[PDB]
Amino acid sequence: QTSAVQQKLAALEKSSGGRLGVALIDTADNTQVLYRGDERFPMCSTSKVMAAAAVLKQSETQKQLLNQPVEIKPADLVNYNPIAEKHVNGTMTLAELSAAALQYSDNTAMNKLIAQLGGPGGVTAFARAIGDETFRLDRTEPTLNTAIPGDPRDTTTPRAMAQTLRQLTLGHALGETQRAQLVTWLKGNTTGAASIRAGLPTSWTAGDKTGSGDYGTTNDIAVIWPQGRAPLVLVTYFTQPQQNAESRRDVLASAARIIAEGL
Ligand SMILES: O=C(Nc1cccc(-c2nnn[nH]2)c1)c1ccc2n[nH]cc2c1
Repeated sequence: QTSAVQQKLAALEKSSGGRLGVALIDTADNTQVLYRGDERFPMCSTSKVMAAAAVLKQSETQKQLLNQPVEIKPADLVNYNPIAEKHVNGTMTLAELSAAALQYSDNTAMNKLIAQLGGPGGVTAFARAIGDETFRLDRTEPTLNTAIPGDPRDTTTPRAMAQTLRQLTLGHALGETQRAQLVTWLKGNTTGAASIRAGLPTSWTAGDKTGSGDYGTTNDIAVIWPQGRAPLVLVTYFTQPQQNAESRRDVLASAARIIAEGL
C-alpha cells in the first residue's frame, strides 16, 4: 500500500531530482512510516552517533574512560576540525571528542572515536551488539563521505537507523547515565536548524545529528519531543545523481514537515 504521506514524500522526491529515504517511529503507538525505508544510503556524519554511543557503552565498565586523554597531533587534522585544531600538540578527553564529533561535526574527533573502538569495524561490531544488522562503517574520515551511488561502504537503511536511534536515545541499548549523556549531546547540536528541525512546529524540541558528503548527500537523524505527545524518531537521508551536487537541507525540512502533518 501507498499512504497519503508516502505519496507526498514521492512528490517531494520527484521535484528534488534526487533519492529520498525516510523512517519515522512514533513512540505514541510504535508505528512506523517508511519511504525507501529498506534502501541503502551513505550515512556520512550521521555515523558519528554510532561511534559516540559505542564509546559510551565502553564507559559503562570504565568510570574514567570519558576523562581519558587522547593526543591530537598535527598529522591527525583532516578536512573539518573546528574543535580539534585548537588542541593540536595537546590532548582532548574522550568526552570532549564525543561532544566535538556530535555537536560540531568535527572529523578529527570522529577519527579518535573510531580509533578508540579499534577501527571502523569496531563501530559496526557495536551496531551488531545492539541489534542493528544493517549499519556498516568501513572507512575513517574524510573518505567515509564519498557517497558514491551503489557503493555499500559506510551505509545503512532509514529503517535500521531509526530503530537504532530509538534504542540508543529512548530505549535501553545504553545504561541510563549514558543514554542521558547522548541525549544531552544531541540536544546541544549546533548544525541542525536548517534540516529536520526546520520542518517541525517551533514549539517542539529535538536533538539531531546531520551529515553531508559528495553526490549532494544531505542527511539528518533526530529524536523529537512534540508538544503534547510521546517522542518520535525520524531519519531523513537524501542523495543526488551528480558528484558535485549542492546540499539540499530544505528537502529534509520538507520531508519532516510532511511527516509532522501526517501524525
Ligand atoms: O568530510 C566531508 N564532509 C563533512 C565534513 C564535516 C562535517 C560534515 C557535515 N556534518 N553535518 N553535515 N555535514 C561533512 C567530506 C565531503 C565530501 C567528500 N568527498 N570525499 C571525501 C569527502 C569528505
